[PDB]
Amino acid sequence: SYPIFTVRWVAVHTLAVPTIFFLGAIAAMQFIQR
Amino acid sequence: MEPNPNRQPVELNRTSLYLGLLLILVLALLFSSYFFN
Amino acid sequence: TITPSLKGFFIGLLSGAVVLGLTFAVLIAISQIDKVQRSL
Amino acid sequence: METITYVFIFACIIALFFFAIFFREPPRIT
Amino acid sequence: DWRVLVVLLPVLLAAGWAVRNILPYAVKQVQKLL
Amino acid sequence: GLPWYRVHTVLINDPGRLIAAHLMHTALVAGWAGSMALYELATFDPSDPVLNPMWRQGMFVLPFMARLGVTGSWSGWSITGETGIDPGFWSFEGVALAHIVLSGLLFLAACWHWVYWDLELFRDPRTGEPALDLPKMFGIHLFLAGLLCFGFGAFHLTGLFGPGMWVSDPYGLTGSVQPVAPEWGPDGFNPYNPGGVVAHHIAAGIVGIIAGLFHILVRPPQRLYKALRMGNIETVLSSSIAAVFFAAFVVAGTMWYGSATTPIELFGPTRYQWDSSYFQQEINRRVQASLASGATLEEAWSAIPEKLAFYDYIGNNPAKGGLFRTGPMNKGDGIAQAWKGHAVFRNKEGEELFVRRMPAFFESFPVILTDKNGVVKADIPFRRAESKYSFEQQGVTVSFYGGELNGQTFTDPPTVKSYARKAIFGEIFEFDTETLNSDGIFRTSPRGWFTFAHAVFALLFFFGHIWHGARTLFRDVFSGIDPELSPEQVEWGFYQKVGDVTTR
Amino acid sequence: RGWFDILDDWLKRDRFVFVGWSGILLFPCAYLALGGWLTGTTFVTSWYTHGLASSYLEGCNFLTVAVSTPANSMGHSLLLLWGPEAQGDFTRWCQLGGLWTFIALHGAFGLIGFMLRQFEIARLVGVRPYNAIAFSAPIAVFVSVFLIYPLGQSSWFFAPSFGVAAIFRFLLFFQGFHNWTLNPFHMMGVAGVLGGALLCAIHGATVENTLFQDGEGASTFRAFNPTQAEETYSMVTANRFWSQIFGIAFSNKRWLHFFMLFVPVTGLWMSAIGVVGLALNLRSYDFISQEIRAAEDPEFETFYTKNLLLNEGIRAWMAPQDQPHENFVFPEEVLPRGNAL
Amino acid sequence: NFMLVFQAEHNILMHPFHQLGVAGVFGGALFSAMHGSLVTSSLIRETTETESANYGYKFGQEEETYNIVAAHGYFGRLIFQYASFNNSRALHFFLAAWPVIGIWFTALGISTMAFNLNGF
Amino acid sequence: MEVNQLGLIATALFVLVPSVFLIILYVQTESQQK
Amino acid sequence: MEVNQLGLIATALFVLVPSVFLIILYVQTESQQK
Amino acid sequence: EGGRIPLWIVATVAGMGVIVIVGLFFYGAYAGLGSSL
Amino acid sequence: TTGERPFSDIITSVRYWVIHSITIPALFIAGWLFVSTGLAYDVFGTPRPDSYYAQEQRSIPLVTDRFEAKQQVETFLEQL
Amino acid sequence: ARRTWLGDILRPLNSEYGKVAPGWGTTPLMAVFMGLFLVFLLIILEIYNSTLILDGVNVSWKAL
Ligand code: CLA
Ligand code: CLA
Ligand code: CLA
Ligand SMILES: CC1=C(/C=C/C(C)=C/C=C/C(C)=C/C=C/C=C(C)/C=C/C=C(C)/C=C/C2=C(C)CCCC2(C)C)C(C)(C)CCC1
Ligand SMILES: CC1=C(/C=C/C(C)=C/C=C/C(C)=C/C=C/C=C(C)/C=C/C=C(C)/C=C/C2=C(C)CCCC2(C)C)C(C)(C)CCC1
Ligand SMILES: CCCCCCCS[C@@H]1O[C@H](CO)[C@@H](O)[C@H](O)[C@H]1O
Ligand SMILES: [Ca+2]
Ligand SMILES: [Fe+2]
Ligand SMILES: [Mg+2]
Repeated sequence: SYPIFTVRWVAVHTLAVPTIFFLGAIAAMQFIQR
Repeated sequence: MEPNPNRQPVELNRTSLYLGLLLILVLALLFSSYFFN
Repeated sequence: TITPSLKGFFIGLLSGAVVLGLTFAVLIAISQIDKVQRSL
Repeated sequence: METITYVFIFACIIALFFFAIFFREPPRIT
Repeated sequence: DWRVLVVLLPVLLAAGWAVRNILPYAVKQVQKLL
Repeated sequence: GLPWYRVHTVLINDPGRLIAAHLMHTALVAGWAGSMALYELATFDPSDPVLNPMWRQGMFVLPFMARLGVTGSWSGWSITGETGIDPGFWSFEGVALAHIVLSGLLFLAACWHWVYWDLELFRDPRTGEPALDLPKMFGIHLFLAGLLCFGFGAFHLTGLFGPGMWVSDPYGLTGSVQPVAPEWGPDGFNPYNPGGVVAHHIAAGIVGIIAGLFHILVRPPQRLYKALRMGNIETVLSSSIAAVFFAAFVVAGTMWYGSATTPIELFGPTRYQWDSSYFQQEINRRVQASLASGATLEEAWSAIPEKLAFYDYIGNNPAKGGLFRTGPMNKGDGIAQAWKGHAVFRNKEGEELFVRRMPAFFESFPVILTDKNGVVKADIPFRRAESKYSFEQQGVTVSFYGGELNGQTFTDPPTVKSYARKAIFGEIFEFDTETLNSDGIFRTSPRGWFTFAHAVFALLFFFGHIWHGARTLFRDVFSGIDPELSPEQVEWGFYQKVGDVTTR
Repeated sequence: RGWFDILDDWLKRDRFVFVGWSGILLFPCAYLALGGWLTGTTFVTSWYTHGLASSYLEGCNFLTVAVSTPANSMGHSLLLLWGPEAQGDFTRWCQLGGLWTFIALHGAFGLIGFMLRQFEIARLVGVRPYNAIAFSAPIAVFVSVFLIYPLGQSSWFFAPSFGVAAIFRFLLFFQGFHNWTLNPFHMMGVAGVLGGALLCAIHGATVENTLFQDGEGASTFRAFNPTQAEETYSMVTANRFWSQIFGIAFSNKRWLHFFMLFVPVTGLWMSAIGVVGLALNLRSYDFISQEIRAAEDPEFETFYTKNLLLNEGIRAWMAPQDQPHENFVFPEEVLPRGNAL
Repeated sequence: NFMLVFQAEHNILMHPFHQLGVAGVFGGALFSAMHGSLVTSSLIRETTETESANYGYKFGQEEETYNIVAAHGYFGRLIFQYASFNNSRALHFFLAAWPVIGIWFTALGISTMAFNLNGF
Repeated sequence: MEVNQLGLIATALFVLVPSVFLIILYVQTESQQK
Repeated sequence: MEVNQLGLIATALFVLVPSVFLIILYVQTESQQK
Repeated sequence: EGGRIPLWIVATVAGMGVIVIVGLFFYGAYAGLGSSL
Repeated sequence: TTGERPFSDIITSVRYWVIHSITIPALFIAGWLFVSTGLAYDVFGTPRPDSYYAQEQRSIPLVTDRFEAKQQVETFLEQL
Repeated sequence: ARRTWLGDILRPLNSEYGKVAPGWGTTPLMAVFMGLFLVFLLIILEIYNSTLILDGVNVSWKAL
């Protein structure tokens, strides 16, 4: 029925993929002690 | 001379007069302090 | 002579040409594969 | 001289308000 | 660095667990456009 | 009728009256140049290019005449300080007169072209409609521009047939008009190399001639003619405005940073020469060389030219002014009269102390003195009750070397503090503050004012470009969109390609 | 036919995210500017350029992270990754502030791409390009503040740093050093911004409170059809209301909506001109007549002289840490202070 | 003077209610320019090129004077379709609510820093 | 107060010149045939 | 020369005000229906 | 394919995930780096 | 109405969540490890909490040389 | 319209309004010159900016 890899698909993942990676990084930072 | 066919009448309606005078007068009220310095 | 910064200038020039060339190569290829349909 | 100038411009604005309200182009439905 | 492979191995296994679950429509929809 | 902001659109389809309006604009600009030069000659004091040069006096067009070789007055003086010179006709006054006469002649031509607007030349021979063949006009004008550019470089700037251009040493002490040979190597692209200015006009001129011939002889490709609307004179307005705001940003930049075409004896020093202590370093170098050769301290500092010391003073920094602080720099700190000499501060132990100089950012700045390693040794306190570093506590004195005060030492704390306040500005000068009723507040130089106006106008002309480019490409909808606009062209899914009805 | 026209076809396909020829410039530059900011605020320090922590990694929060400007010693270097400062070393490039020029320059070209997008789409859809024209005001602000201002100053160091608190610092810097509130070009900017917000509110409220009853619902949003010919609210009633409340009112809807563009667009353009002046320290800092009087008369005091004392406090108290390259050491006896505080 | 002393004593710049105020007036100015430009962009042709387009609207006429489907077709492609208003009533409610709510919060910022609950 | 001596004429012409421009244009609009 | 400081604005307004009055009257005469 | 997981459950679970992660970030304002302690 | 599958279809389908129950946590954990291994510090040159200062000097390692700035941060870092 | 001596001489220079070369014509050559010009501007910018530093090219007042 529908195509699955589109320009929209690319635009969505160029933003969403780093966002999740970054959120995992920033969550880890909450446990860093000086 | 034969008339120029490109001439056009010009207009400024009353609201535009009031708007323009307000702009000028308020700009003057604003910049006058800096002109006097 | 070719100074370090002239070498660097060339690296930047080549890098930009590669980015633009690959971008247009990819866009041109996709545009040819997936053409708009028009009535005759 | 500066005070006269400031008050003059202000007074012209107040006069302009009066004409712009009471001597506006009347809105007309056509 | 060893940490580079430690960080990217999750992303490596994720991209492999999503292609093998959409491959019947990745090369498929590619073959339908031609 | 036409709204007030459109009155000049009556010229769009009237080439003769457009030419007349352009002639009138040209007459007004040339008349401004002549008027401005006469006003400057009526106010310029030529008696001291050392401490009262043109850029201290608010001169704006005088440096442009001097840049290209006009340096003398019919009254016998020259801007480098000579007497009994004969400039011939092309004095500052002769330039001004030539611009006034040109203005009158352009005015008369404008009258003729306004009255006799309906020339057969302006009509398309096929249709009889008014028509300008803009692609070929561009070739003709580009060829002419290239010839003129080439000739300026090959004859005027080289001195082969003309005077040359203003050139100077790196510290702006001995500037004069000289023939300049073109620089054909890579240092021709150094903004500070005048030979590159010469090579540019030769090479760009030839390129303009060649490209001009190309544009006379070869018609635009149909695809570019259509895309850029080359039948519409407003496309030329759009792209011309763009070229002009580019050029305006460039001249603003080279004026602010300095180049071979913005010399400091004509426009004043740059802010960056203060930021980097450019003149202080050269002064210290000369003094140290004098000392190494066996000079005394008074002799070493007395060998410093007052012109060099004067550049090492923040009152000549163009980043010290104000937007509504009007007029010449002399209206602020005063008309500079003489160098007071170099102030050396010492504490009671005899250690030499250095006043921290004011950065351009600061309208006001404290007085703090350090030793050679930057350790604070004295200051002028605000609160006194816990003062530890006052000039009174530290026994600060000041001795002068060179200038008016050479050989003198001051020990009275108020006097020492007054000189310390001046030392935050760099080298210390005596000023005449009475002649102009100077107010003691810093103003910028022609370098600053030129840069301000041209950066501002450049940014404003970006809007003009956007506006007229839009008018060109959207001429069909200038009065509104199609009253029967197909809703399928703006709704999603009807057409595969946005706005193309052939795509279903 | 022709590869150019075939490419033009594909670029202009009606899709969820329109691409266009402008998209070739816009999307990489916008993505890199935003990605650079997120990267820097998450991971990158300002220790070597400013002596400041500035990332989540170091412990900052959303209000205090920034991508900070390079050190003053960098001047106006483009600071290209392959340039003579970083020499291709990515780590050193981040430590030198290379992400600031990366973001500023990709941001500039992305804004160009966005305004080209506004032109391109307007042309394809058949509307006049006023939205692009209005966007010239954001561009004028960005270019004057992030490029022209530092280019007039000693270095990129004094441009705004890309962060919430960093921008607040920029505001207070402009107060203390430039007396920027006194500047009539900033004042016109303020009038255009607050006037634009006023027009936004009053027009939205007026339309919503002169609606015709076009349905039976007490919630009135469903009683509108995008294709309907009729105005959804009464201009005649709106005009009488404001005429009687305020003395004047709009009567022409086309003028009204042009004016809503004109006011904020003109205000931002005016603020940009003032900032171009501040690039050269060409400030509206003082009124000379005020200073002559105050200098001679120690009983003469105005709010203008009061604010300059505040500015002098800002400069003396903020400069040593805000301008570390100057190595300012101000012994505390020289600091300006009123009584007790 | 009031603004500078307020910042010294309350750090209002670091207070989220003033930040909402800024979003309110920056956003209000943005949305004024956006709305003005979108309506102006889609005015229906009723005049010649020598007339102000404003004469194409007559006070009290019943027909709308611009094509909101054209405007939405533009703005929905500028961003994406569902980021654009097709409902004029929703749009004008948004124009009212955004600056009004932002100004409410910034007024509450001043009114609560009045009791010395200050910025972060 | 020691104000700029050209401030008065600067302000006067700043008001008068554009105001007069507008008045000329307005009055000659009113005198056009109705 | 130590001239009267109001001489300039006096002369400017003396010229400007009556000249503007005439220009207004002339232009609105020209614009009347011929 | 689509529709098997009701949209209100997706919205609720996603929204809860946002609250958790933002809550974690506020916790970190009081502990470790950036806590002032 | 531009032909792509509606987002509401996608994010309510089990296939979407089969894929993204793997890919979203993998990305999150990779980001976590990028920090927890300390790799983020070394990629970007960000000081660890013990690396802003040496024990005796309490001065900022400010870059003061444009063209040897790179080597200068190297010197400042070897001073820790 | 009015013919003049000078207008008759210039007539052929304003007689080809609307004339075009077919299709793309010299657009490819034009693009090459545009690209070269972009590289030229980038060179002179980077020299002025001290991003590109050349032997014998001292961008300063000193050693002009
Ligand atoms: C490129 C333009 C330019 C530049 C850079 C200069 C530069 C200079 N001029 Mg020259 N001059 C010029 C054009 C220029 N001039 C023109 C066109 C004239 C004819 C009027 C003159 C006549 C002239 C005289 C008679 C004198 C000078 C003098 C000087 C020197 C002092 C400048 C000064 O104090 O400015 C002050 C600048 C300002 C106060 C800035 C004004 C900003 C305006 C008011 C803003 C307006 C905003 C607008 C209303 C906003 C509208 C908003 C709306 C759209 C919504 C300086 C070297 C002086 C000198 O020293 O001579 C030796 C001097 O006596 N000039
Ligand atoms: C080469 C430069 C140039 C030229 C030849 C034009 C020509 C034109 N413009 Mg464009 N424009 C330009 C640059 C230029 N513009 C720039 C820099 C901007 C941004 C400021 C604009 C913004 C602009 C807009 C928004 C509009 C035009 C319009 C027009 C057309 C009508 C002009 C008119 O009747 O005004 C009549 C002007 C007056 C009766 C008085 C103007 C008074 C000014 C504002 C104050 C003082 C000006 C002072 C004397 C100027 C000294 C200039 C010097 C400092 C450079 C005409 C084709 C109009 C158009 O498109 O019509 C279809 C239009 O709406 N222009
Ligand atoms: C359109 C997209 C776009 C644009 C406009 C830019 C623009 C820029 N980038 Mg970015 N970048 C992009 C995409 C883009 N980038 C992408 C996709 C990536 C990821 C790979 C990057 C990664 C990146 C990094 C890591 C950096 C930049 C940097 C820069 C800046 C310097 C670039 C430079 O000097 O190139 C020079 C090269 C060109 C201009 C290429 C021109 C090619 C010419 C025209 C061909 C010449 C051929 C000739 C005419 C043929 C003659 C033939 C004849 C003789 C027969 C500049 C702002 C630098 C920066 O921001 O530093 C602060 C930087 O460090 N970019
Ligand atoms: C006819 C004739 C003649 C004569 C002539 C003449 C005598 C001329 C003159 C001329 C002139 C004598 C001219 C003048 C001009 C001027 C101008 C044109 C100016 C302008 C200005 C402006 C435009 C300004 C502006 C401004 C202001 C005001 C303020 C600030 C800002 C600005 C800068 C913007 C003769 C015998 C030779 C012969 C032939 C015939
Ligand atoms: C720089 C650079 C680059 C690039 C990079 C990139 C492209 C990146 C991207 C990145 C990214 C793309 C990232 C992202 C991130 C994200 C995040 C981090 C987010 C967060 C969010 C949040 C946190 C949220 C919040 C909120 C809001 C906002 C509102 C609502 C509510 C809440 C609270 C939820 C390259 C390599 C080229 C080169 C070198 C340099
Ligand atoms: C005790 C105060 C007097 C000692 C000398 C003061 C420093 S020098 C003094 O400074 C004035 C301001 O620049 C100049 O106008 C003047 O020419 C100069 O004599
Ligand atoms: Ca006096
Ligand atoms: Fe509206
Ligand atoms: Mg923490």
